[PDB]
Amino acid sequence: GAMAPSYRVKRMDIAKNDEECVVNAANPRGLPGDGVCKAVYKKWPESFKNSATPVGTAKTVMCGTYPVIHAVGPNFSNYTESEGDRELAAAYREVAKEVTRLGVNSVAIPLLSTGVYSGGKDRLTQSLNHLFTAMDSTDADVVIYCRDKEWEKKISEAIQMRT
Ligand SMILES: [Cl-]
Ligand SMILES: [Cl-]
Ligand SMILES: [Cl-]
Repeated sequence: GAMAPSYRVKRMDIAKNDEECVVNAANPRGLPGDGVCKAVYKKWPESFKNSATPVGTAKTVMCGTYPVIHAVGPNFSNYTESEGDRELAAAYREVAKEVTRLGVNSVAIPLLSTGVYSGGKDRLTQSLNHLFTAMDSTDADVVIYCRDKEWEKKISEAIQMRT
């Protein structure tokens, strides 16, 4: 565990993280994909061997000794708000199980279902709150990665709010 488990937010490419493992915002088929998933494919392509896994689940594949946790959030274009919300919560619960099993002291994590899978909605609060529900009982340092300057400010405020 980390000595004083924390949350932090950084605005940069998650492929350049300084943590002990990475969460991929994966597709169910283990394809290179776009956005975070394509950056992850360019950096850790070996981790896409047998990475396909259903919506609402996470599957870890090692690139050398570096763990890539493939977490599949729902595409809100296809799911109802209700079912999508349930699957998005479940994907983060499976990330917390994997982070714990791996015994890492730190993890780099993107906000699942906030990009191409958002069904054109702002899901910062929805996705971040499910991230906190899952990760709060873990003792890894969590570093959230984002690309937008206004999202960085809002994620930083949400972290500081809880103190
Ligand atoms: Cl960058
Ligand atoms: Cl997405
Ligand atoms: Cl972002």
